[PDB]
Amino acid sequence: PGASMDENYFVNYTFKDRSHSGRVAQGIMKLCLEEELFADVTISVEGREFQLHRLVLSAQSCFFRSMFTSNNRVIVLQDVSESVFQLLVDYIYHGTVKLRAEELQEIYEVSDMYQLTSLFEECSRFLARTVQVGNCLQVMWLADRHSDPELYTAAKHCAKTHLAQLQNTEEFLHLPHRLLTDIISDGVPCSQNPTEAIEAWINFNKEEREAFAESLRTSLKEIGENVHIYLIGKESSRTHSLAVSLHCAEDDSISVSGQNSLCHQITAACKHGGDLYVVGGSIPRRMWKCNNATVDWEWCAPLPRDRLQHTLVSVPGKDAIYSLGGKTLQDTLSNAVIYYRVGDNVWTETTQLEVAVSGAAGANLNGIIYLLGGEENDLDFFTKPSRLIQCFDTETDKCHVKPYVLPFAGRMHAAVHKDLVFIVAEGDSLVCYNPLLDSFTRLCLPESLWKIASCNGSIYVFRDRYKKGDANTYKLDPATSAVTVTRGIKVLLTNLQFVLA
Amino acid sequence: SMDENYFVNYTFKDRSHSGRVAQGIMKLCLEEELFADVTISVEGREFQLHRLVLSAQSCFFRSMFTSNLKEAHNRVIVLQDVSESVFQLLVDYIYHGTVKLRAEELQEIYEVSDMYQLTSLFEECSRFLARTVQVGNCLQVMWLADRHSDPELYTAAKHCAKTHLAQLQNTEEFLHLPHRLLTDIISDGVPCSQNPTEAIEAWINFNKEEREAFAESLRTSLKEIGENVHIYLIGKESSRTHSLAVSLHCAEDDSISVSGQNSLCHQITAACKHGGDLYVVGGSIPRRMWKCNNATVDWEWCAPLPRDRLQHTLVSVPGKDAIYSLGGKTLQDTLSNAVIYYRVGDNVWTETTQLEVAVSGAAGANLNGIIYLLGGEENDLDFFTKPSRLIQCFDTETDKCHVKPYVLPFAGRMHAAVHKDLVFIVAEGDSLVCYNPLLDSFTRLCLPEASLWKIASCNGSIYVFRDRYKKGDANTYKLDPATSAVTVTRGIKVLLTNLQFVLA
Amino acid sequence: RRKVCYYYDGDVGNYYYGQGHPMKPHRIRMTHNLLLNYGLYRKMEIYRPHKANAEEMTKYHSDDYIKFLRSIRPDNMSEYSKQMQRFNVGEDCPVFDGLFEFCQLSTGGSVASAVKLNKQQTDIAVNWAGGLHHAKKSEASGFCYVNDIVLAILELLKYHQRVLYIDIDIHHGDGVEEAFYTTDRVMTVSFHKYGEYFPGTGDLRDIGAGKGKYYAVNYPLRDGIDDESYEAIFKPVMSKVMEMFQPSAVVLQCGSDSLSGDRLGCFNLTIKGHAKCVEFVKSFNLPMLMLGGGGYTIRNVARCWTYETAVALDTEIPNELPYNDYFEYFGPDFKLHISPSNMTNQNTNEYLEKIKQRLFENLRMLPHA
Amino acid sequence: MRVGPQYQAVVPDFDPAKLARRSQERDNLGMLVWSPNQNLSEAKLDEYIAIAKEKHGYNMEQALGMLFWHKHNIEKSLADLPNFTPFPDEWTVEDKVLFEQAFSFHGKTFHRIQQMLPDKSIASLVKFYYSWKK
Ligand SMILES: O=P(O)(O)O[C@H]1[C@H](OP(=O)(O)O)[C@@H](OP(=O)(O)O)[C@H](OP(=O)(O)O)[C@@H](OP(=O)(O)O)[C@H]1OP(=O)(O)O
Ligand SMILES: Cn1nnc(-c2ccc3c(c2)[nH]c2nc(Cc4ccccc4)nc(N[C@H]4CC[C@H](N)CC4)c23)n1
Ligand SMILES: [Zn+2]
Repeated sequence: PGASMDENYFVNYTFKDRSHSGRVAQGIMKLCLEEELFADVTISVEGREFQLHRLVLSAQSCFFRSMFTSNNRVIVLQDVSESVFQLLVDYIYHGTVKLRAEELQEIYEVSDMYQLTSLFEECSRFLARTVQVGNCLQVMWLADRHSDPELYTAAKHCAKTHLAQLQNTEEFLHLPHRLLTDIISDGVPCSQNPTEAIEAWINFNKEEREAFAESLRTSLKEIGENVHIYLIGKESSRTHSLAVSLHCAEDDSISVSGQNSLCHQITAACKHGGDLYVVGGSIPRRMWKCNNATVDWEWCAPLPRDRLQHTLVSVPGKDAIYSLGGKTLQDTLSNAVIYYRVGDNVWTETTQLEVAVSGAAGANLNGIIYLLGGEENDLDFFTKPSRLIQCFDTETDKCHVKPYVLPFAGRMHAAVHKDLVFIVAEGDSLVCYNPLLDSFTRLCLPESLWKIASCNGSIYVFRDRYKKGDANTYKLDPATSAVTVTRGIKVLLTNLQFVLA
Repeated sequence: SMDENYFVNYTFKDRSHSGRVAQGIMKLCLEEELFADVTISVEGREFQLHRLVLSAQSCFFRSMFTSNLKEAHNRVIVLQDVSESVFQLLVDYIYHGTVKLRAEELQEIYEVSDMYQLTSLFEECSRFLARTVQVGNCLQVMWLADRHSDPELYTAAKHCAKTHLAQLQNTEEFLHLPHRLLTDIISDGVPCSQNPTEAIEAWINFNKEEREAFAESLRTSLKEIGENVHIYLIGKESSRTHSLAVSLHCAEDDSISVSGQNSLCHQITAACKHGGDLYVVGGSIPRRMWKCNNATVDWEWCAPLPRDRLQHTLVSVPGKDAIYSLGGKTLQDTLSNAVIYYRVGDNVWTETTQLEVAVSGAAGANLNGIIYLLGGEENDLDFFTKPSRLIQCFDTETDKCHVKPYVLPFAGRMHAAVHKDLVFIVAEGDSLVCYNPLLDSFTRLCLPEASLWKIASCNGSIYVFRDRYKKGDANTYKLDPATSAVTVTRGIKVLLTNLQFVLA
Repeated sequence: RRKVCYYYDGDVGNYYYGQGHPMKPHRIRMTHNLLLNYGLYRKMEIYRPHKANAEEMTKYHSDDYIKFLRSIRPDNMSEYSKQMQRFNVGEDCPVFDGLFEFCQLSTGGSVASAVKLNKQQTDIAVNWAGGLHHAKKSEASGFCYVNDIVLAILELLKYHQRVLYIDIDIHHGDGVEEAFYTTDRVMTVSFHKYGEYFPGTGDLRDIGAGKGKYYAVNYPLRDGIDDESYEAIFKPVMSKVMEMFQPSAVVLQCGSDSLSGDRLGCFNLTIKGHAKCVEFVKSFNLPMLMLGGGGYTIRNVARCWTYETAVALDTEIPNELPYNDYFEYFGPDFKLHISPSNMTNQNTNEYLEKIKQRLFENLRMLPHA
Repeated sequence: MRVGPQYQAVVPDFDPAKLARRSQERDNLGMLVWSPNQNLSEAKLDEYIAIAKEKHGYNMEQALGMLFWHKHNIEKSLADLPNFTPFPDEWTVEDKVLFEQAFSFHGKTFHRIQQMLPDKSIASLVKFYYSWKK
């Protein structure tokens, strides 16, 4: 794209070859590993001998560069593994490795030892995804010692909210001062009883740590449990539609808080922070603000535009609530992205979408806004069930459409889980989107459109029509697909219009 | 995939594991010359090279290194004959991927890159040698393709040697040409004015008493065709309601000739040329199309336009016998995206897949299978149309339309015409760029200002025209695209004054 | 032998639209001459239309528009440019000698035909002179200067209760639909091609407003529709409308620019299916009123309109054209019917089912009466 | 689509008892030139049509008008057919020659062609143009 004046295509020019990355990367994986010539270094690990190529290893990992270019034909590695180093070599040559949960921590430590940065980051993310309560104080120890701030934050978030049952573990009792200071100064919830944790930690050796005890009290923060799953629906006979605010507990007792019961109508609601934002009124433009503890219906600025069946997605990164897609009362599918600011109460615009969709499902991903499915316009006068994945950035304000498409289509509901985008649709088939590596998985369900909400690390899938089969509220373990059934103590709904996560 | 679960086990498909290897080899393996294990010496100078990249990129070195002879296992191998500099360029290409091909040093690279089977460089050199064969080596590159089995160059260096058979007849190289090449050059339709019968008789006259009975084998295979390579001009005389269709004939003797005029009298808008006949959309209601004939001056009738549009782009495609119409404006200042294509043998107007972003008043250039929508204007949500800068590539074999990422250096109204691989572009504020789609790069070629320019390409040279005609010098510039040698031709008795459209 | 009255004047065939113009008012004279050689006059009354006037013409159009059309002449062409450019009587509707005379002739024909129909003297009234269904209230468009079918429907409304308008013309009948877009006594059914075609109106979602809601049935199509598809789309909708609307007068605009290969035509319909459609509408023994409008290839227009006039009288006619003054004009096939062209249809079966189903849902909403 | 009293029509109201009074008051706005005769078969009409064609030059319309002028009496029509000269557009041979010259010089612009033929109105040269092109 450079309008160079020196080169003339009839005398001389520079032949910029864009295919000279595939040929070498394929020639090495075909010629260098399948039948093993050109071997010039012999690395022996735990008795078994390897023949390897200093060129690729030194061109991919800097540690081997410092190794080979220092100042014998066979070199033995002290302690890695028989299988972990096999996987590492396979990744170095090919570029595909099968990460497993059983042999993950060793791969992480070794991949950081050999400075393979991409696999190190991938292992960091995958290990951050799989820390429930059991190793949350062992993984945290392997993050402070290893200088991986993102994993350190991810293993601290899941350890702060389980401080109650984590007190009695002897690993927490043998915890040094710095990590305790960093896990306490983050806003420990109210029900986790942090002061008793402080006293019990001191009670090990109180006569030696009594003067050191008050250093943590002068730094402890307190906050109330306000992680909710907002449910909105009518009872099919009353005009007013309620806003039951569930609270997810860890003792198999999902609690129900007070209702709000606004009385006009509800369409396209959303949740951000700890309060609820709803779109309603006789003319769908006025917006109410719901407060949980102080049950009130506050007022906010109305919608500046006119749309219906649009997608409201929350962005807590910049304290803004977006709105994408919709239908403009003339059966014309619009592509207009307006956002509202919480602290300023204004309704301004951004760039527009590429292909207009209506009635989709939107999922925030801490920096990118995902338009999932819905129905897209057809030049055949009508609307067909859409299947595209539309990306809307919020930091750079750019829009682009991903090439690959969903396995199904139609109306669908989406929610996220710690990196992912969980999807359910009509004719239950739970797929697990992953945007970083662009692949799909499936999770069968025991067989009515379903809804998905995320809280407390687990996923909760709801029904639309209740009529009491078992409980109509399924808790799903996303690891082993352990579909269990919760109580649903005295939910009196009948429709479940929207479920806000 | 149902087997993999993101919380138990899955396959890590790394898409960045092509950049890291290709950069590590060009950074660590070349800037300090380590890990060398084979020494290749060509014409005295000693090189240090790595067996891995060479054996993984060119199969010839794979066969030389992994052989069974005891000569290959010696540390230093000697290449018999390539060059000193050519092998330096080849090592630079194999390691980095960027080589500076020069016109003075191309044929050597062609033969050597064919010897080492580096097929990508071989194809690029084949194209770059197909670009620069005017008349002088047109019977020396032809002999370099029949000996190497590269039919594309063999066709591009026969097309440009057939149409110059008159002057080529006297050259002694043409006289020493074997039978097969002469049979393949004559049997493809030698033009009428080239005197092919004189050429075949003069070829025999070298040794007639030995090839006399051998002569008539080719006279029974000679094909004859008349010169019909034109540059059509349309423009009204600013005072007469009839707009003529002057048909220029491009000759090689510095005498560009003018054939008979046509002078249709309704109106002219968005015309196209295909084969040897001119197509024009016109009339009081712009929907009916006339088909002009060159020799027999007649205005035949064809299938009218099925839809309503203006400022659209008529693009010719002789590959599948079709005339494409793309873009346009729709009578209420709404820019439409829809391509209807016409068949000469059926007189039918069907539809095809629509464009991605609607453009109007653009310029289209055929590329023997790809139709390029260049520039024009695109819609803006601020109720207006802004001068567009987008390069829309509309395929014609698979029927998929996609938008190329990079953009032009300028924008607005523009006119484009092709030259042997390229898409030359000119616009207001004269600045001649040279598009190239295969490797996606531009160049530039300044023009003598001392008025929108029109481009028509014929006979290998590029003729650029003016809009306003008031006689500066001749207002018809013959441009040599190699050395930017902008010359001025005659324009014998052209009576045009507006030059609405110039058709390649 | 049903009483059918016919209107024709010898002056309508002389008015000339200018050089290189699609619409030729000479076509009607050759259509009359083709009837004038088939013997169809012996079983059909022939009348002469009266020259119209101002007060019956101003019932719809504005006073200043009629004043301009009276005052226009090609002699002061470079003197009243503003009046031209405001009323859109410029390059899209060229001016000529006796433009208002043409309007008089067509208006008199159509209005007198309505006066014949409305008096229960003639059952089916045919007038190919008028039918100009593109003129709006105070501006010309689509080569149509004065909207005659609107005047005819207005005349029919003084005596009848509900009047159904049928549009087979390839263009959208926006002129008639614009005038009756609010009232509830006229249902206009128009089958028109709309991807980008003139005039660009006639969307599906425009059905009606005000008092006249769901009292305008528009129906888009796509190019190249063959005969069997057109019959399968014209039989159900018309039967449905005539079942739930129960009109007492049907004004059918028998367009002829939808045939196989006109200059502005785009469809692929033969004369046989067009005649089958009009016979279908005729088979409901309602007080009919035929109109013309459209038609841009003189041979095809003459053939189609002569076969339409034949089928309206229920008289079989020979395929071979008779001894007349137009031997070499109609050549070289010398036949009456037209073979279909090679255009490929772009309206699939599923699209047609969907559009018919949508129209059925729209028509189910008609109030019970 | 526009909505407003400046675009739509002012529909008249319906009165069920007013149809008969309004119907019988309006005039028959047209003059009759032909009507079918049931007692008059096709054979003698076909004969009389060629009779009017070959010796006197009557066309279809003028010959059929005379039948109704005498109330479908063929004998009286034969009696009075020579007494009425079927006045045509008197295109003399010179008129054809200058029309030929004017069409070649100027083309389809009949307003200019009127200049070399000032005695003929445009509605008359268009008819001769369409008759000549045969
Ligand atoms: O004399 P006009 O009524 O103005 O019409 C003529 C005539 O067409 P019609 O038969 O439709 O009247 C010509 O037809 P022919 O006499 O040759 O059969 C036709 O010529 P084409 O056959 O080439 O269509 C010509 O068209 P053009 O002016 O493009 O030559 C067209 O003239 P208009 O365009 O002025 O109607
Ligand atoms: C019964 N009937 N059937 N078809 C038509 C009909 C009538 C007119 C046109 C037409 C079809 N197609 C056309 N295409 C164009 C090209 C164009 C496209 C986009 C933007 C601008 C122009 N311009 C037309 N008219 C111009 C427009 C300005 C106005 N002052 C009159 C002159 C017409 N009438
Ligand atoms: Zn029409």
